[PDB]
Amino acid sequence: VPAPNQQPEVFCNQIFINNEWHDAVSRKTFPTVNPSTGEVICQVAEGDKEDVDKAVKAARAAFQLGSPWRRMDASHRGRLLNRLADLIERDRTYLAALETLDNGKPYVISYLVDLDMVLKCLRYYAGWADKYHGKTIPIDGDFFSYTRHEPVGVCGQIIPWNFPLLMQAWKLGPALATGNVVVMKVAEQTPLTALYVANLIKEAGFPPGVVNIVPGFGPTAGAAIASHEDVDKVAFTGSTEIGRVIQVAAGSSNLKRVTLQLGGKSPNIIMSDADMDWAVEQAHFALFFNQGQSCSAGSRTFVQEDIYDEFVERSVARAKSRVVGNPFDSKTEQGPQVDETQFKKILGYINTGKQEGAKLLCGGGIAADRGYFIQPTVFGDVQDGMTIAKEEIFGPVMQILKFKTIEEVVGRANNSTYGLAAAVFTKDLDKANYLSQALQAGTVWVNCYDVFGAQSPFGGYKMSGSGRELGEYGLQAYTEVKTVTVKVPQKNS
Amino acid sequence: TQAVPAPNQQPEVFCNQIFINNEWHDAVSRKTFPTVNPSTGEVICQVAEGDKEDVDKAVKAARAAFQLGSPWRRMDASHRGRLLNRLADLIERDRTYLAALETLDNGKPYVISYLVDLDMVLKCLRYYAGWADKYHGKTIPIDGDFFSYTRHEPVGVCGQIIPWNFPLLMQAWKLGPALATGNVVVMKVAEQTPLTALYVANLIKEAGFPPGVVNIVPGFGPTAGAAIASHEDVDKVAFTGSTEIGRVIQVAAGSSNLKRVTLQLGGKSPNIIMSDADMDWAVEQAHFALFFNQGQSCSAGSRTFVQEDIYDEFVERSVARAKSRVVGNPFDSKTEQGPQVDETQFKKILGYINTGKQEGAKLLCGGGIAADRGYFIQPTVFGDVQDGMTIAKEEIFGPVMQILKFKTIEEVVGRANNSTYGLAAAVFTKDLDKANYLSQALQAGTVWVNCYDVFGAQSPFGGYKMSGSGRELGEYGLQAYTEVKTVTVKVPQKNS
Amino acid sequence: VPAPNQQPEVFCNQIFINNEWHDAVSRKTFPTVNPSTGEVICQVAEGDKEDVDKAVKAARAAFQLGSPWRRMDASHRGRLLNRLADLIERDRTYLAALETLDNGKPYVISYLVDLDMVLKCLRYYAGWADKYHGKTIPIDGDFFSYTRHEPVGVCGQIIPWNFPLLMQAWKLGPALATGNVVVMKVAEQTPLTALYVANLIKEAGFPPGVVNIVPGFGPTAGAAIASHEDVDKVAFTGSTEIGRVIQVAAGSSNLKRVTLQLGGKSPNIIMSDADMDWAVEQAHFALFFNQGQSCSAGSRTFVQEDIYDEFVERSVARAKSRVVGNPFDSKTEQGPQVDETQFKKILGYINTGKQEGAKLLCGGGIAADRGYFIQPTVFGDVQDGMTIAKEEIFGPVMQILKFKTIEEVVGRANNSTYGLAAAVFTKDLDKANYLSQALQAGTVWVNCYDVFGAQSPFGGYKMSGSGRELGEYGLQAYTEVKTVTVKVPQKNS
Amino acid sequence: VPAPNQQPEVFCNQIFINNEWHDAVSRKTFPTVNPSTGEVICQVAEGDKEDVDKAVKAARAAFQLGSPWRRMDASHRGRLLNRLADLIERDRTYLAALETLDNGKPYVISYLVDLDMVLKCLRYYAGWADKYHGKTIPIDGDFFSYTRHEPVGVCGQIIPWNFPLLMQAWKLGPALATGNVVVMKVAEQTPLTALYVANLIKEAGFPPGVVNIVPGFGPTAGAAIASHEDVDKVAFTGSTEIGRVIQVAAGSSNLKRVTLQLGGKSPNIIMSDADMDWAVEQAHFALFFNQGQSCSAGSRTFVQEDIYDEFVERSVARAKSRVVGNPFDSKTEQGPQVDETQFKKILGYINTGKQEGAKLLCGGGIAADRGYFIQPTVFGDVQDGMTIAKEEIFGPVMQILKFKTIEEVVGRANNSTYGLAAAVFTKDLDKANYLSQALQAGTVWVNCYDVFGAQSPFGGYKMSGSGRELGEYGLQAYTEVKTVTVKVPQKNS
Ligand SMILES: Nc1ncnc2c1ncn2[C@@H]1O[C@H](COP(=O)(O)OP(=O)(O)O)[C@@H](O)[C@H]1O
Ligand code: NA
Ligand code: NA
Repeated sequence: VPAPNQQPEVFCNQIFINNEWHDAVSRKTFPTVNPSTGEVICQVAEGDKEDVDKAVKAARAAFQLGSPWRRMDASHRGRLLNRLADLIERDRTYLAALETLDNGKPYVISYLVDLDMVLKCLRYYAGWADKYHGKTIPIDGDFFSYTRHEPVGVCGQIIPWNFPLLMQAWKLGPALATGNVVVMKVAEQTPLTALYVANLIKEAGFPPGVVNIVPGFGPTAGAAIASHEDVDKVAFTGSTEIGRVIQVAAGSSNLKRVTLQLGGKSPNIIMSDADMDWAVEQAHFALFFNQGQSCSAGSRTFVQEDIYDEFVERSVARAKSRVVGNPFDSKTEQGPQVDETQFKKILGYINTGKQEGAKLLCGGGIAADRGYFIQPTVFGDVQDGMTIAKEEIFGPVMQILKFKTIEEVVGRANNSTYGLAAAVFTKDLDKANYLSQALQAGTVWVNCYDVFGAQSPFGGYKMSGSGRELGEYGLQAYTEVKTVTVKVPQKNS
Repeated sequence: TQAVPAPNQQPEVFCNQIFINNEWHDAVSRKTFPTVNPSTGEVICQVAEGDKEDVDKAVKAARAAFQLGSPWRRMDASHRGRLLNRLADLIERDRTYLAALETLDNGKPYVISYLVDLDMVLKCLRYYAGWADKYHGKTIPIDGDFFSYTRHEPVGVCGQIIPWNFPLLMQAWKLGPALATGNVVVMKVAEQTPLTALYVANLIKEAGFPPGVVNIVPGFGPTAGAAIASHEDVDKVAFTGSTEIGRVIQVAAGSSNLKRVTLQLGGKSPNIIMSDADMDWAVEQAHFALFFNQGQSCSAGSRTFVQEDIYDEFVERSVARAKSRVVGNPFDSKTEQGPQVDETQFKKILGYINTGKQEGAKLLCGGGIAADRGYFIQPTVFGDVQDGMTIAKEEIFGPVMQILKFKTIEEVVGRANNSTYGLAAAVFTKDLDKANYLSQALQAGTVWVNCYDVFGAQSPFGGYKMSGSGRELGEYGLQAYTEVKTVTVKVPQKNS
Repeated sequence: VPAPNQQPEVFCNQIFINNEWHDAVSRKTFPTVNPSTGEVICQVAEGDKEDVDKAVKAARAAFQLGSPWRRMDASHRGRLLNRLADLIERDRTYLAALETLDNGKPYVISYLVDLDMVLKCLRYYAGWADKYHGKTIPIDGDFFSYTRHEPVGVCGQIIPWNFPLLMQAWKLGPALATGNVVVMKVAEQTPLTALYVANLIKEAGFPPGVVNIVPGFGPTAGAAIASHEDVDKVAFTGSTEIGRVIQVAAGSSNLKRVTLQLGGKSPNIIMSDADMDWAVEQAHFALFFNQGQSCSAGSRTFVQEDIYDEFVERSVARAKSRVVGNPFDSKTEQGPQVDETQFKKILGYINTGKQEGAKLLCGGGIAADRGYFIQPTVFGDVQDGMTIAKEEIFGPVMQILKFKTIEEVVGRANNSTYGLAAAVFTKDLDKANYLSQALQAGTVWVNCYDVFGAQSPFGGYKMSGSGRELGEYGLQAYTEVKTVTVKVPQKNS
Repeated sequence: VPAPNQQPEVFCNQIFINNEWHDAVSRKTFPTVNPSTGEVICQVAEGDKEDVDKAVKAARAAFQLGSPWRRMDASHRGRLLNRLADLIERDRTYLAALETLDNGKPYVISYLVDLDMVLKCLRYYAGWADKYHGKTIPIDGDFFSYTRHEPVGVCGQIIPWNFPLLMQAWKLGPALATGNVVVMKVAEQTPLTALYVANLIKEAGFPPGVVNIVPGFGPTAGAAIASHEDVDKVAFTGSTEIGRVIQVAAGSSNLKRVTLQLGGKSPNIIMSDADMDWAVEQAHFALFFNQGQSCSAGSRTFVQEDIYDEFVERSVARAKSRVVGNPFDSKTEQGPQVDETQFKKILGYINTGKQEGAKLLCGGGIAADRGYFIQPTVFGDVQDGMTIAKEEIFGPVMQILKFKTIEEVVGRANNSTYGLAAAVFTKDLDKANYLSQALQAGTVWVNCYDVFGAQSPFGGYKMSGSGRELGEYGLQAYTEVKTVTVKVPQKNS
């Protein structure tokens, strides 16, 4: 990795509409903070309802029949996405540093993981631009019938702060591949990197109005998008509680299409026949990755009783050795949490676990004086009824539960209103096949964890969300299917 | 051959209760409600009035039949196909009976119930039976030493709420894809037309579907229907009906367990007649487009746009056709139009007709009540209709035709698209470029060219805008009943 | 299993054209023999070139634009296929008995396997009739581009004798689903059941000429179809030897489309961690099923050296216990071979096994005084270079080979010009994944064998064939893709 | 359009194997000529069987399990195809001139059409590299069944001289996207541009052996490919004559998989209600494009009797004004024919046309003293039974036929053993729909001609070929489908 600029300059901090930069109508700004220091990085235009209104009008205009964007060859949408990826890669080092500054994650990870996954996401979806065929259909009678795969239209996209660049990419990729237009609301904690990418969107040559980004707060800017009478579809990633607000707001306004990707309490199951070294390291990664701030974190580590003690001992050892510090320091494995709000929410869950009888094995406290750093925390002898075993913590807090039989762990892992991910570690062919089929989760990993690819869909069962992102499936929510049924003189096979 | 067997005009009712675990239950409250014959306005029988407690019992049954290792989960996908095919066979066995009961309860002409509704039900179930073992998931060439793939699982417990305009067909549109994909059902049928759907439940048991796979709770909307939309253990609701209630369905889902929602709502579909259309065909098709099923179709061509050069001719012919349209007893062979489904719709349509006269639309024929018994309305045609008129914007859902004049093709595109509805549209023209341009330009879920109301199980149906979300029929109608699971496995060495 | 009629009466023994029965033009007939007794069942019309020509004309006229078959709704093709299935299920015991009479396979197997698979194949493909969509395609420019999935046309279908009814179903299913017409040439060894199905095809209501069946010999009737100038497509199942003749004939005639399913020498691989009891019975079934007359037979049983001796001893014991006898007797597991030619060929390979030093562990001789019964035969210590280890025997003769490492057995299994099927028995996930990927075989079975379904495609790698049958894939060779590209006033997404 | 180098240098004229240049084993060379002058451009290594043998070994080795190419991420195969197109675009101006130098087509066309389509083809297929999913299949019983989409392996690719670079890209795109390796035989008339791309294939970073190119003659190098025992699949494009030879060699050797794209005699149908101006210009393009050297050329122009005289009148005027000259002169619409052999053959056909009673309306002779230039030639009053209305001329010779009715024109247009393309020009929706359905041709254009897109498949009905290239369909022939069926403890939906 190239040595980072530990204080990268900010070039974009305004509202992005029609390929131009605007202050908020109200002229208001809000500060974004460095989670490693607690210091203000800069101010950013505080978009609200009136700003969203302007973004939607611009998106609506670019989606007009006969416009440059509507008329553009599908294959050229691909060229543009590929160009956007090239421009992102050109500026990879700057963006990786900016991502760490605003979010707190280690710079090595921003560079090698986040930025790499963004490039791969955009390059993958570039390929889909001219391949998502409709159908010609053998209907009865003297008719020829077919479907057009058309864009859904103006798409509001509301994204979180845990993976700012990658969440932006996950949203823009499929939306732009299918010819939609976007009004994006980035997280108030991490607006900067997505604003810079907006400039690259312009540089890549996307028509004005095709992508519009409105930085600002949720109940203001986000709520305005979700309630807007001229937004055709909304895609939301965030908390389960705001997912309700979004869905309610859609039904209360114009019945716009909705998809959601929410939180989880994903079970990581370690059978007695698992490779212990690999299972311990993967279980550590499964929980602690990205400061524990992953919707798919394996926050319920089920370990079979015969290997429980050894697993726990090893897990505690690895958690005590996890390096917490300056995310720009290459030795650092764990940066700070994203903000003070999350910081406190995690301290409350830690205290909760102690009160309700969970066994604190290591960590459990504040790791430093400045910023929002928390010690890697491991709870043992966790029971299903416990709050730390039911609710998403979104911090470096690991729960280890013991089980006995394979049919028991099935019932206990499935006993949840969440269903985002799950994992099984075993060497047995039959146990893996039985578990992968039995687990009620959108993604099941066998002998691995947090393996994402732009090709394989991702999304939740139950209250972890609805619909899928990534892969071919990710195009479905961005398609309005039109049936054209034509009277013909004589139908033949 | 399209000949119809003489109907029993007073078909016996065998089923009038809540169907749960392949058995008939009274409402927990023991309360019942009357279903009425709209031809006379008189009660046919009492039906058990399912409420939230009855829905709870239905959902627990569905959940149990959906347990891993259950007969329905373990059943071969191909066998699900055979059960759907068996159910179709049974419905065909009782076709003459089912058609008559559909007419008794709903009001539509018997010849249509037999030749159209029952036919379409058969074709829909037989279509989706074939999908049972063909809706493949994928193996996916993901990066690295991994083998990744998707399982296409069922969503789970599916709440299904349907209207009264096509009681049997709406039931089939729901059960076909849901059962094909291995789901279980709690269905809430319209209070106006519960009977035929309940008799089909009897055939479901006879065909050998495991107990709890399909549960039907007859009853009212805000009671039974809302209990389903808000239930904490229903995974998915699919609703057909008014846009207004669709909102309620979506809010209830977000307010409860964030269940998956698909909707098929109302419309105000533009039927567009270019000056180069075949006049005779366009006239008869537009008449059918509006007046089909007593005007009680969500996709009715309730804005007939006619190019100015053929406006006068088209209107004269449409009025003549509407005047000759026979209204009467649906079991009578002469009848093209039966009564509206109930008194509420009856007065509601009459209300819209009055507004049409009020706003200056020319009443060209009909406009009133057609008989002093039942809910019959005269076939009504309004001419010189303008975009801002109430009858031009709101769904009437009755035999009331709006005819509007236009000049250019650019004009008619903007006017037809100027609607919060977008369920269907049509274009009548002989020109290749005009048909292609209009079919692409119209913001509607289904666009018909030189025809109208051409539905097929193979072709997807659903709305743009506020006419719904998602699609039914075809391969697409399986997407909402599928839960996709990605399985990603570490392998020793990935090779192409 | 309902009781059989061990002397079914024959209703059809002529040439089937335009739904009517015809004698051969030459009026010649040929005997078909009951392989259990060696007695002549009846005479069958001997179709040749002139008869094939009349069939091709019948088919060609049924395929003309505006004909009942071309105009028929796709869904109705599904109705007709389901009706034929119902008619076959009605006459199930009759056809299962006639299959056993003419072929030799046990009645219990004819009834429970062959006929059940026939019904499931036809009902599966009935579902496909109206679901094999073409595409609408986002081409560059102001154009609308789509594809029509039309039928390929007059299909010549040449089938073998090992699974007379099933092989017929495998051909008719996909061809009729997609609206093609058929000239079918059935094996001279087993013509009766297929000719009876023709009667049911008529009864079901298929239009005249949609299916035409010409019994007769290969070099006469078969070659006539293969070289025919008005046959658009040929599909052949049989020996690799004759596969070449088909492919040469097609190229020398009208360049008709060709798909082939040919022989095999399929490896069945038993790892030391396999379930012994299961692997032994399954290896036995893998080789011995259908009197060893299966293209996918596990004719190379590779066994890991740690379990070799135990596996061999158990296999020998199971082979010695395999009941040979009257196929109508409920206890018979193995009937006679199909005819004298096959009978002599199998004895020849057995002699070859002894001559080359393979260890004859049991069987090896003639098992009855009349008919074509051969003792269940097992060779041990088989080497890759032996003839019985290289060539397809198509009889109750088993080859057991010893191996040491997983990479050794991969190279050894793949060292063949055959590649139709393979199997792996193991409890280990990683081994199972590595082997299924490494093996160059059309179907790889894991902890099972000979598991077919109409849903999953089947066909060979290398010289075991080209193309696939069954599943959605089986529709590909029976479709002719037409692109329609239309100029439009203005292309919009 | 960038000013061309009228005499571009040749850097590559040898055999390409393992990313290295070789002389032929025989050390022999052959001349390639500039068809505009008749002068030799340079000598090219004359590959034969012995050289084909080295290429196959290199390809086979490159395709071995565990090789860099077999292990490479599917998405990365996409990066390589994109990189290859990037390099081709860098060298676009040079390649366009060299294409013109060796082929004779106008430089303006090479640059704007040929090179543009090459870039679009390669980039389209780069998108397919990680998206051509196999299936998970709901088979009966306690089993999990799925398909892997594997490469077919060593693919022999034999191409002609009419679109040298585009034919190469049509073959390489789908082959490399799906993980295959290639032994390509370019036409002796136009080897140079494909040889240069090979240089760029090395530079792009494709592993050695993945693409090997062998220049040389047909009956030597090409036959060696079709007859080779370690070539799994062959794709051929060229004459119907040689297509037969390829198929026979395939069936005679190792039963390699075969797909063909052969000649045509495509009907272009002008209804009386067609836009006269558009139809006249399109019909001119349909025939005369690329010096008449297109397999899909509209060489049967059917004009309705009511507009015949005017259409002919306007077509003669256009033909008479079509600029023949130096392909590097921007005003040139038609360069020379590819070589003296085609030159004489076309002149021969012209002689036949006059002899058989066709009415010569203009052209009919040589257009220059130097090179192989032919006057744009129009025959009127052409009848279906004339040699020039039946046989593929492959030159600037136009056939105009008169018809009365729709039914008549369907019969006459379909009365051909060719079926590659067709077109209908009409303003009427029903006529267009009836005709596009009734026409037995691989591609049907409506109110256009020769509209190709990498997204829409291309291939012939009848003896114009088998299988399809371009689009999703173009991946089918480059995929070997493997079914993996696994026994599971308990199958659930
Ligand atoms: N007998 C043959 N076997 C294999 N390939 C051949 C044979 N003859 C020609 N070819 C090759 O096939 C390609 C197409 O050639 P061909 O069909 O002869 O068209 P043309 O005759 O117009 O050159 C060329 O690359 C040529 O070298
Ligand atoms: Na920040
Ligand atoms: Na026989």
